[PDB]
Amino acid sequence: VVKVKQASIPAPGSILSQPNTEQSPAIVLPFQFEATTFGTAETAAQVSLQTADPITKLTAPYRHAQIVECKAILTPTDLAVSNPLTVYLAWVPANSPATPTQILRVYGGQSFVLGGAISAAKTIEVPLNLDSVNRMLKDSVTYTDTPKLLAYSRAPTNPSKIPTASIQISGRIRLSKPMLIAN
Amino acid sequence: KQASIPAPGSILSQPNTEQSPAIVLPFQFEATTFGTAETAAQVSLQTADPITKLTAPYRHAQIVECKAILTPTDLAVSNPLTVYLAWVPANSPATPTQILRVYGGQSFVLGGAISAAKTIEVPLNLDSVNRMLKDSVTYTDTPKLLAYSRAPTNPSKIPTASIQISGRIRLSKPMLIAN
Amino acid sequence: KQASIPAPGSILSQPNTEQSPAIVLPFQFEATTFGTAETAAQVSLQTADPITKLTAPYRHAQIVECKAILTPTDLAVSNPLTVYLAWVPANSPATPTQILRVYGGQSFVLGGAISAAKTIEVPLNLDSVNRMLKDSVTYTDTPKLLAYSRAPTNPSKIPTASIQISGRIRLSKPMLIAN
Amino acid sequence: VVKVKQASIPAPGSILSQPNTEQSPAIVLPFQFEATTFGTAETAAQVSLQTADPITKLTAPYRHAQIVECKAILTPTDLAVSNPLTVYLAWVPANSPATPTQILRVYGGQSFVLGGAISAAKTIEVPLNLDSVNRMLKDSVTYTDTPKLLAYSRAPTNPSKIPTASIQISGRIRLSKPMLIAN
Amino acid sequence: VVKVKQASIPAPGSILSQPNTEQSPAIVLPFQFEATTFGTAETAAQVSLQTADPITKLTAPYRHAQIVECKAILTPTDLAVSNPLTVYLAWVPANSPATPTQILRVYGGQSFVLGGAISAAKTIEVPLNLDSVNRMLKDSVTYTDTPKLLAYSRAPTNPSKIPTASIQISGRIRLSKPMLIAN
Amino acid sequence: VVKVKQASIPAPGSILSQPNTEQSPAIVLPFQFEATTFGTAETAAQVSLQTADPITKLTAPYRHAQIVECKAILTPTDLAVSNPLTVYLAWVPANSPATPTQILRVYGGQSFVLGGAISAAKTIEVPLNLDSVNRMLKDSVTYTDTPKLLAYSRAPTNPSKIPTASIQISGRIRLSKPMLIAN
Amino acid sequence: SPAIVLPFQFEATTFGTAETAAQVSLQTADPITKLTAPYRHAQIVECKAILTPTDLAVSNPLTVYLAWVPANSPATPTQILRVYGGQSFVLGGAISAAKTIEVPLNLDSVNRMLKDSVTYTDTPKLLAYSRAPTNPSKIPTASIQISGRIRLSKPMLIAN
Amino acid sequence: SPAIVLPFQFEATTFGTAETAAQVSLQTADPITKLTAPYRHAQIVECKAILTPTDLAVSNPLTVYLAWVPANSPATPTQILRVYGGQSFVLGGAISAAKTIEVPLNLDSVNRMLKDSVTYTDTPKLLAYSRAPTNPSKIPTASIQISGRIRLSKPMLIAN
Repeated sequence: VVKVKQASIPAPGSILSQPNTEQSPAIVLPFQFEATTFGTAETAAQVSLQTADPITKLTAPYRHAQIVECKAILTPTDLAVSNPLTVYLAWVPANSPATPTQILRVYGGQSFVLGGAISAAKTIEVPLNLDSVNRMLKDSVTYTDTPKLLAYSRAPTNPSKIPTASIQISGRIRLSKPMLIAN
Repeated sequence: KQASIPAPGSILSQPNTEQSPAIVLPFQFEATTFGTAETAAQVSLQTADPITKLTAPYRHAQIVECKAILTPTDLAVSNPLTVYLAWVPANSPATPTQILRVYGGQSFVLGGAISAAKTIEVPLNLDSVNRMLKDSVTYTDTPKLLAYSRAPTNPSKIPTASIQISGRIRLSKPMLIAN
Repeated sequence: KQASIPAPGSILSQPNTEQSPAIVLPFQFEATTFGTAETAAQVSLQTADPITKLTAPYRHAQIVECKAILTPTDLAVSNPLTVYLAWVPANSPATPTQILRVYGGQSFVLGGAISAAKTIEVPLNLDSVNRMLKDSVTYTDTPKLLAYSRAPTNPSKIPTASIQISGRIRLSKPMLIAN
Repeated sequence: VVKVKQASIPAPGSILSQPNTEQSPAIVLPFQFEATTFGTAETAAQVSLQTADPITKLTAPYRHAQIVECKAILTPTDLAVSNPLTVYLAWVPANSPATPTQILRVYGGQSFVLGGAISAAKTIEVPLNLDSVNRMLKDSVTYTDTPKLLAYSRAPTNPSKIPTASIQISGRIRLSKPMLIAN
Repeated sequence: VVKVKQASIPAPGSILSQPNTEQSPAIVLPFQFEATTFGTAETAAQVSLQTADPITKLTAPYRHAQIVECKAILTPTDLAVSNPLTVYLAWVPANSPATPTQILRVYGGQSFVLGGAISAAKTIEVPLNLDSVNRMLKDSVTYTDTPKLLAYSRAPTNPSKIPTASIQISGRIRLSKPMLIAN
Repeated sequence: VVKVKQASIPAPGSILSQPNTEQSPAIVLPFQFEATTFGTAETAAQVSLQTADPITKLTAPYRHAQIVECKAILTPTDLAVSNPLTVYLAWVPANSPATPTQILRVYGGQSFVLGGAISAAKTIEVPLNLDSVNRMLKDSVTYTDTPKLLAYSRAPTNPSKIPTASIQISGRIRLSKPMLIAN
Repeated sequence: SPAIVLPFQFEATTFGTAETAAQVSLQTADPITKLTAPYRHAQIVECKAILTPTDLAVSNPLTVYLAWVPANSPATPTQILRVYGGQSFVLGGAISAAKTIEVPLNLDSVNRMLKDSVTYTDTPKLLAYSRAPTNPSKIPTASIQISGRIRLSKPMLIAN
Repeated sequence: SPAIVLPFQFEATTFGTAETAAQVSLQTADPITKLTAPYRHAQIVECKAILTPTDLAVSNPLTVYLAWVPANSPATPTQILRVYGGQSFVLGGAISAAKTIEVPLNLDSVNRMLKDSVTYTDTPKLLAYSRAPTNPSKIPTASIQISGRIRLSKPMLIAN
C-alpha cells in the first residue's frame, strides 16, 4: 500500500532540439505491464523501457515519444508468507556496468523482504526519478540514457511452480508526431 | 484506492421542459465468492439483477456513489489467498486474468500475514466512466468491475471472502406502467 | 363533483434534520365491477394491493391528486343501472347501502337515457381527509371510497361499468432493505 | 367534433446532442394515416410511430426527423348507432409492459362509447402529449422512448363485415438532414 | 479501542407533535446492557431497543422517552485468538425484511474478524446513526421506526462452552413526563 | 347535475331575542337524509324539518339550533326512463293550508318530469330560500314558521315494487347551547 | 373550527353482586363513543368517577378501591392502591350522606384526545375491586358511575 | 443537572391482626429505595400517610395513632400522641366515607434529602400503635399506606 523513493543524483540526459513550440499535438496514454516473476528459481533480469515488448506495441505507431511518470511496483503473492525472499530494485540508465548481482554496490539499490509471519506484506512502489536519466524513449535519434530497471535475486530454497511476487511497473507516456507503419 | 485517468463518458442532454424530481435510492449486493475455486468474475452494473429491480420502474437512471468492498472471513486467518481487482469500462477486452496488466491494476492479499484480517475499500472514480446507467438509449461507458484469484491450493467448502458492492442512484422520469 | 366540508386530518411532524427528496409516482387501477350483481364495494387506499406495491419500498408516503372515475360500457346503452358513490374517511360506519344517507351523497344513472353514455369524474377534496397514507405510524383519516348498485334486474355476463381510481403520491424516506 | 386531453406526467426523453444551431434547414410536412378498424372482430393493436409503414415512407428519405404535433382521432361510422362498442386509447412510450387489454390499469387510458340511440356520436380527438415521451423519430442513434398508441377492445356481439370505427391519427413531422437512399 | 461509522441515509422518522416548549423537565440516564454471545453455536438475533428487557426496566416508569446517543460495541474474548469468527452488524428500523442472514445485502452491514494470530483484537464501536430512524422509544403513540440491531453469524467449527465475544451496547436516554405504575 | 331556484317572498320569521353576543360557542354539522320514495304507489307527504326523525337525532342533544343552508334534491332512478312520472316540490312554512294535492295553486310549486327517452334525467336541486321562513329549529320557545317540504304526486300506472325516485334533502345546522339528555 | 362542550355520565360498573374487579377504558366505553362518533376529533376536559352506596349496603357492607391510570401501566386491578392516586372507603354506617364520595381524574397524569386522527394510548382507564364475599345479593351494592364534559370538533360524515 | 418528580405509594404496615405498633423510616423503606437507587441524590417533596378501614372493622373496631418525627427523637411508639403533631381516630360506625383520614407530613419539622452523598438523620419516620385485643382476625383491620412525590438527580451507574 506504499511508496519509497530511490535516492538519485541530478544527471538529466541531453535531448533532441525542438520545432516552433510543439509542432504537433500529442496524447497522454497510460500503461502497466508485467516486469518479472520470482520464486520459481533464481531470477535476475534487466528491462529497458526501450525494448519493452509491450511498451513498443504502443510506441511503435509514432516517431516522437517521451515518458512523464513511471512507477516500479512490487506485488507480493498469497504464498511468500511462508517462503520469503529478497529483491534488489534499482533504477539506472541502460548505459552502465551495473548487473543484477551487484544491484547493491550501485547507489539507490535497496534490499527488501516480503513474506514471513513477521512483516505485513503490502505493495511497494519505487518511483523512477527521471531527473536521473533521459526521458525521451523513441526519438529521431536514439539515445543511450534510457531507463533500465535492475532488481535481481538469489535462487529460492523451496522453488514453487508458481510465482512468489510480481514486479508489475506502470506509468504514462506521450506519443506524438505520427508514424506510418503497416496498416 | 485505485489510480485512474480523466475518462468521462459523454451522454445525451435533456430538452428545456422540466424533469420529475428523483429519489436517491441506495443499494449493496453480493457480487462474487472466493475460496471455492478459480473465480474469474466480470460484473457490469448495467446488468446486475439487484440494481435492475431498482431501475425497471423508472426510465432515467444515474449512479452517484459506488464503492467496491472486499471482505475476508475467519478463514484466511489460516489459509489465505490473493485477489486482483479494478474498475473498468464494459468495453475493455480486459480479461480478469489480466486484472493487473492494465493501468490502475490493484493487487493485495489477506489472510495469515499480520493485519491481512481487514476490510478493503476501493471505489471507482466515476469520472473514469459513464455516470449514467439507464437512459433513453444504452451507453457502453457502463462501469463493469472485475477481479480474480488463483485456484486455491487447498479448497474449502465455504467462502474465504465476499466483495459486496454498494452505492446510490438518482432515478427520475418515472416509467408509465400497469398498476 | 362531490360536496364536502373542511375535515383535515392532523399528522405528525418532521424533526429539523433534512428529508430525502421524493418522486411523485402516479397510478390508476380497477376498483370494482358493475352489472354482474349486487355490488357493495368499500375500498380504502391504505390497503389496495395496487398502491402498496408502490409504498412498500419507502416509508414516507403521501397522496397528492386522487380522482374517482366512473365509466359505462357499450352495455348500459341498452340496459342501464344506477350507482351510488362518495368519498369518505375509513372511520365512518358508512355502509355503501347508505351511500347517500350521508352528506355529500352522489347519485346518477347512465345508460339508455340520452347522454348517459359518458365518463364521470368525481374526485375527493383531500382536505376532507388525511393527506398522508403511510407514515411512521398509521392514521385513520385514510380515504376510503365506496359505492353501490342494485341487483341488476337483468344480469349480464360481463361488466356494464368500471370505476378505475387514479392518482399521484410523494414517496420519501426510502426504506432500507435487502437487495 | 371535439378534443379531450389525456392526463400525462412530465418525463421528456433525453435526445441527441446538436451541431452549431440547426446545421441544416428542414421542412414541416403533415401526415394523416389509418390506425385501425373496429367491429369486424376483437381488435387490439399497438402502433409505434416508429415503424408506421406510412410514416417511414416519408421519414425514409432523411436522417434526422422529429414530430411537432400528433393527434389521435376517433371517427365513428354510419352503423354503430345500432351496434355500439368501446375503445381504450392511451398514449405511451413503446418502451413498456402496457398491453391493449390493461389499457386501463395504466394512467391516461380512457374508456368511451360511440353509437347507441343515446349519445350523439361525433369525432374524438385525443392529443398525444409529447412532454411525456421522446419526440425524435428517426435519428442517428435510435431511442426507445417512441410514442406508441395503445387502445384496444373487446370482440363484438354482432360482427359486421365492415368497420364500425376508424382511428385515423395525424400530425406534423420535421424531416431534415438528408439521406441518400435508392433513386 | 476504536470507532467505525456505519454508512447511513437521511430518513429521520416522523415523531409526535409537542406541548408549550417541553411541558415537563426530564432527566438523562445512561445505560449499557448485554446484547448477545458468540461462539457457543450459530448465533443470529435481532434486538429492538424497544423491547429490550433491560431498557424498559428503565423506560417502564415513564410515558415519554427518547434516546440521545446509542453505541454498538464488540468486546472480543480471551480465546478467539485461536477460534476466530465473524459478525455482521447492521443498524436498521425494526420495520424491515432484513434478516440476520442477509445482514450483508442491506446497506451499512459490515463484516469483521476478531482473533487469529494475525489481527490485534480490540473493541469495536459502531455508532447507531439516529438520523436514519425514529429516536423516540416509548411514546403516547407507538411507532415502528425503532432502532433494531441486526448482526448475525455462522456456527463455529470448535464450539466452546463459553463465549467468544460480547456485543454489549450502550447509550443515553431521556425519560420524561412521569408514569404511574405499581409502587 | 343542476340547481333551480324556487321563487319566494320576503317574510322572514320573528326569532327569539339574544344574550351578550353569542353567549356560547356552537358547531356546524351537516346532514343529508332520505325524504320520500316514488313510483311504488300514490305518494304525497309533507315533512317538517322540525320533526324529522333523523334531524332530531342530532338536534336532540342541544337546546339552541338553527339551519344555515338547506337543499332539496331529486335523485332519479335507473328505471323511470321507462315509467316516467311527476313531482310537485314546494317549500313552505309548516303553518299553512297547503296540501300535497294543491302543491300547484300555491306559489313556488313547480312541476317536473324525470324519465322518458326524451329528457336526459339528472339530479335536481331546489334550494329552500330561508328568507321565506323561520330558520331556528329547536329553540327555547317553539315557533310555527318551520320549513316544511311539500311535493306530492299522482299514483303510477305501472307500480314497480322498487322506487322510481329519491327526494334526499341535505343542508347544515348549527347546534349550540347544550342540552342534558339521558347518557 | 371550534368545538363545543358536552356533558355525560353513565353507570360505570357495579362493584356489588359477586367479586367485582375490572378495568374500564374511556376509549372503548360505549356511552362515550356513541356520543363522539359524529365528530372526527375530541379532547376530554373535566372528568370524575363517583361512588354510590345502595339502600342496602348497611346490611352486608363492602369496600371498593379506585384509581386512575393511563392506557398502559401494568396496573393490576388488585395491586390497585399500591399505585399513587389510589383510595379506598367502606360503606353503610360510615359517612353515607355528606356529599357522596367523588374521585377526580387528574389530567396532567394521562392524556386527553379521547379520539383523534391517531390512536393514542395515554387515554384514561379506571380501576376498582371489592371481593363481594359474605352474602351476595342479586341486587347491587354500589354504583361507581362516571361523569364529565368533553370538547369535540372537525365535523364527521355519519349515519344521517 | 435537573431532577424529575416521581410519585409512589406503598402499604406502610397493617395495624390490624395482633398488637401492631412500629416505626417506619423512609430511608430504609424498601419501596422507596427500590426507586431511588438509580440516582445518586434525592430530596423528598410532598408526603402523606393515609389511613384505611377494612370492610370488617365495624365488627371489632379499633383505634390507631399516627405521628411524624425525625430520625432520632426518643419518640416512644406508645408515648405517641404526647408528641406534638399526633392524632387519633376510631373506625367503623364513625366517619368511614367522607374522604378517608389522611395525615400530612410537615417538611419544616424534619429534613428531606432521603439519600445524598452523606447519611442525614433528620429523615422522616412514621409511628403508629393499636393493641388489637378483642377478637384478632387473620384479616387486616386497616391500611396506613404512604404516598408522595420525590425529586431526584445526578444519574448513578447501576445494574443495567
